[PDB]
Amino acid sequence: KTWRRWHRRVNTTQKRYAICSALAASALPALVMSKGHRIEEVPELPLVVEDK
Amino acid sequence: ACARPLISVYSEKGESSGKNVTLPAVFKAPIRPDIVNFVHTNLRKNNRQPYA
Amino acid sequence: PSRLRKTRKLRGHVSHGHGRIGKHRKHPGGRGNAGGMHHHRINFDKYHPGYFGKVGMRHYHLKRNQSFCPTVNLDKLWTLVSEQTRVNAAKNKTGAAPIIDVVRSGYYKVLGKGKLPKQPVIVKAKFFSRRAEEKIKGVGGACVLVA
Amino acid sequence: SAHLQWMVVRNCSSFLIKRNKQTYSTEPNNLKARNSFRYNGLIHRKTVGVEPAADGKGVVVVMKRRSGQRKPATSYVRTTINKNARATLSSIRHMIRKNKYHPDLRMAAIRRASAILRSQKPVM
Amino acid sequence: MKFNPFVTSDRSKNRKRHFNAPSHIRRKIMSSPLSKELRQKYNVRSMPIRKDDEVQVVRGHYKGQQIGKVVQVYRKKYVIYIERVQREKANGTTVHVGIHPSKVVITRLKLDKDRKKILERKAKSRQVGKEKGK
Amino acid sequence: ALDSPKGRGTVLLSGPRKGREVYRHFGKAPGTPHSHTKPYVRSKGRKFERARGRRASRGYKN
Amino acid sequence: DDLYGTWRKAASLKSNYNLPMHKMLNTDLSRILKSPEIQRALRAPRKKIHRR
RNA sequence: CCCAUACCCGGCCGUCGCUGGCAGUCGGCAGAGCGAGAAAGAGAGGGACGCUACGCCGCGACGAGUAGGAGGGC
RNA sequence: GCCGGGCGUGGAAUGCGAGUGCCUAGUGGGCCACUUUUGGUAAGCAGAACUGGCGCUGCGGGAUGAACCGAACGCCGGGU
RNA sequence: GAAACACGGACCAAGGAGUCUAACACGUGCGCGAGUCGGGGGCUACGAAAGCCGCCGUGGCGCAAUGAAGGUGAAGGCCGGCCGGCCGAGGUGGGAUCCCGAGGCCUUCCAGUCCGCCGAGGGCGCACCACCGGCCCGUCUCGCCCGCCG
RNA sequence: AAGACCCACUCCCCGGCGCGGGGGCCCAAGUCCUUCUGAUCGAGGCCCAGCCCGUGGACGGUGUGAGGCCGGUAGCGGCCCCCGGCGCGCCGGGCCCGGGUCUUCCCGGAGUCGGGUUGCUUGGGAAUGCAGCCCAAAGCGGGUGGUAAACUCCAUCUAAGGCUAAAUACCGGCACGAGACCGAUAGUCAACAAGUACCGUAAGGGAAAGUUGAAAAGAACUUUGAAGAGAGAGUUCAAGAGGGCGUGAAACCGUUAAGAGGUAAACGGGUGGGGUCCGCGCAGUCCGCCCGGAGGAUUCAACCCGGCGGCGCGGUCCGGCCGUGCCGGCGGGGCGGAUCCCCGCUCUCGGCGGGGGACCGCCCCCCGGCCGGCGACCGGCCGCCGCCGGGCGC
Repeated sequence: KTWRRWHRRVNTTQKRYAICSALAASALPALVMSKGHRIEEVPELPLVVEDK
Repeated sequence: ACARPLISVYSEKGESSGKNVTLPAVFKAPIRPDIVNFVHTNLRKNNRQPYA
Repeated sequence: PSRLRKTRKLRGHVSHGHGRIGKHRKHPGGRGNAGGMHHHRINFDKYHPGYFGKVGMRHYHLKRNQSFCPTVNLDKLWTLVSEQTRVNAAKNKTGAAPIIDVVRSGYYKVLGKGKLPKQPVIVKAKFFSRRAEEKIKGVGGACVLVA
Repeated sequence: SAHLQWMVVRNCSSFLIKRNKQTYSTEPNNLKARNSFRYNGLIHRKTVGVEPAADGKGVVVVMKRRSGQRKPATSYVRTTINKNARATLSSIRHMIRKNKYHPDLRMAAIRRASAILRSQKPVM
Repeated sequence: MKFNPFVTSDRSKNRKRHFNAPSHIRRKIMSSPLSKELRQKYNVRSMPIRKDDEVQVVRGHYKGQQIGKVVQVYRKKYVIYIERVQREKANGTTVHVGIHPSKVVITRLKLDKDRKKILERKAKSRQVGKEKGK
Repeated sequence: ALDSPKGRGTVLLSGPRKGREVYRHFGKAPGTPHSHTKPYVRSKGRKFERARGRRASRGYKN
Repeated sequence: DDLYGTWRKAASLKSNYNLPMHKMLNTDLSRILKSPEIQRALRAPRKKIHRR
């Protein structure tokens, strides 16, 4: 049927939790390598470039 | 973390600019793969289109 | 997730977890709350006592807004105002009591469940309980009615 | 932290390959290439890697400097050793033992360097 | 990526519109590139192929440096017949092997009043892309 | 663990384990003599299990 | 630092949000176990195998 | 004197139990131990293997099964 | 009924870690035997009591065999 | 009680049967926690997603029960002369853990300290269980008193 | 409503004329070198621009797999038609209109309401609604005020005449887009000459059925036969794709090869024999260290220079940096707070709303001082140590 429960709702604080855990893992080079990203020559992992 | 490091900003041509930014606090939040996974597999159902 | 359900493990077992003697038939006991007085009598009397019968008067056109009266106990009476007021009241030497208007916070009646800290108050409420008044006076406050 | 990052990649890693009832890790600095906490080449502050030289003659020893930990472009120091067999092993033995640099991996590094040197010699 | 919400990207819809296109749309789909010597002469990339146009086959078994004019444009089969591109049948008669226009480079055009006005327009709007961007 | 590895100088406390609302439904079933056990009702009111099993006026009570 | 805030400063761009708290500060249990404070409080490691 | 899947000894598999053991891989900043019947301190004034700890290892006991229940499935 | 104090050779044998709470499927046709036993001329009949079986269970024996006798089962070698 | 003189089945391939929705209960995992929750509504290719909005928490459930209802609505003790001060949130038994320590822990001999360890005994006792008191609402019995705008 | 009295502008609406949406046509860049293939869109390369475009790397076509071959895609891209829009101006028109105070007049919907009764309906319970029949109104009246009735106060509307956009619904229709859907016994009954063939007097019932190949290049010709059918030849990468032709399973059947055969066959356990292939077995292990004799290098240790790294309890080196640490403040600000003069308003003094300002809290910043870290996070010196390179050493 079409009225199967397709969508799900997650607590807003749990959504915000996951984004904090996602960003915080983007600063660990061992976790980004393990994701397969070829980043062995990036100067610094939390890569920041000027607003230009 | 007790002390947060000082991330360096890079110019558009690769070399390190003089400007530095303090590493934001969010990058020290707890890493929760079970939460990131739970939020992902539930929020990813919300873009589904019904079939019957 | 059907891959975790029990039916995935029951593939290959004939009766599918419902036994061979007493087959899984359609409605062996009746549908819904049937037999509440006849063959499910024991269940209804052992787990839902008072289910059958009439008790009390009928109120035809009931409007819940008339009987609306949210209550608050004295234990958390001080949680309605900010902590800055509660500390400036004890720090104050004049003896001026702060005013705690509960109907502004969202309650009507004040019940005297907890113990109060020893410092005067002025509780503005719509109703009071006898113990709630007696405790407020004992601390040194006053009960101010409003409509 | 080391123990924290292990609890994240011990099962979910792109370098992990599990098949034929065996588990392997193909990450760059994992000597013995097994999915383990000791031999993992990304988790720790001090890591030792031994890979064959680019020219095909000799081995490359890769130590992980301790200063820049989140700077991957400068984290690893690579030195090439193209001496005979006995002195090549004697060098990496000193680089690990007399430096107190991850001493639980000296013999594992000597085994790996000995296998790379043995492959590079002319096959008969 | 495409963002126009009214342009489909469905595989089945694009194949249906391709295999059922009317004749005047078949003409457009059966376009061929021009030779390098013609591409900077008219400043035009490609062009729908007419009945009498010199042609080189670039791909397939008949590729080579030979020039041959088209003899017919079999629009129903999405294919063109080039004069010397033929094969021997069993009973000794030859039959024109069909070549797809995309696998064909035009070496000389069949100019006429209607053809020239197309070339200039494809060149006029081409310059707008270089005068608006630069 | 660093300050007190063996737990010396500590007071191990615990929350009220049977404080959950569930334990009011547990025990001897309602409709049993002296079995003050909260029943499962979809709503509380004068006409939700206040009748026959509860009043002496209506049959009996426990 | 304004979308999630530090731990001592709530977020400025969320209504009432602050980073989640850690369940343990020093996650480096390698540096914890071989710390002197613990080693003094340990019995001797019985590591002699007694087969049948 | 003959032999059962019973009993005894041995091998292997699994389960259960010990809520067992192992972070001590403590190395010229070195000293190689906790099998020991007996409440408690080897206390100061160049060197194999290992430890996917959701791992590895050691002892014991045990194993029928329909209806049914649960777990694990590289 | 309350306080306070003093008494431990743990006061028969043998064995064994116990206690406790949730949720809960299937079942609610049974049958057989020793002994006791009711109706019946009797029945491989009908009905009970006690225990053990069969059902849910293979294996050695009774030539054969749901239930008798022995014995209960992971996969094997030796012994008995 | 089936090898049955019980029934279905010649043979092969493909299809073929505990599903979804709602409600409820308990268990479990996660977030927050006397709170919690935007699900409805707004605001800013994938994206019909995601993000945001508390002067969008209306509202739900929870935080208080009891009575048919009018309704009422959750500790006390002492001192001083019904008033004034003080102490002010039960007890008993069993309780994992912690605490104290009578003592007692080797190199040539005693004296001899600090740390660590052990321990008779003695304590504070979590959760929970059993019991005894207490408090709130209904109802009954027995009474004595108080209060004020009518 | 009219009159009187003050007050206030006198400018809108009809009928004609001129000054963004649908359709069409276009717009970037490799068929570049080698090499696979039947065919390349494959593979490799294109340095210093690691080819070229990119606001275009959606998708489809094209002889496998294409950002650059083609159509397209991107663009607040271009051009050309058509439709109404939006005001401006002209003409012919209708167009004299309001507000306030005062006085004097006026004002409402009936076989309807309501009542009885019957039947249906509702959660509506001494009748919520609707309808029939009977009765049948009133005018300080009438209706409602969720328990029948009388009395009495209040409250509340004004029935029995009418119109009215938006938010809302949409398994048909027209036109589009999409999908964690199905993939030819599935998905619509229908991927196809499907509501077709066919069945029934009729109402109605209602199928099965997709795929040669890149391209028909669809097998000329020879030969046997009356012919169907064959044998050659030929086409194609392939006929082991030959017109119901992709792949081509099982049951079943033919044939060839091997084995066997009076308790129907088949089965379990145990061996044996024979086959089938495989081991590429067919003279059987290497790995360290030591000894021996034959050889060969540019060769060891130790020193020298250079670079890099590790560590330092340097007992406490210097300087940065940070603090999910704290204090100090003739500090600076931003907020937060249920902590306490000015302006505005309704009845110069009281009340109200707004704005300060003061205080408290928090955070940020300027400092100063400590505490710690830099092993979730640093530099320079100094020392020790290791490695590498180059010299010597021979």
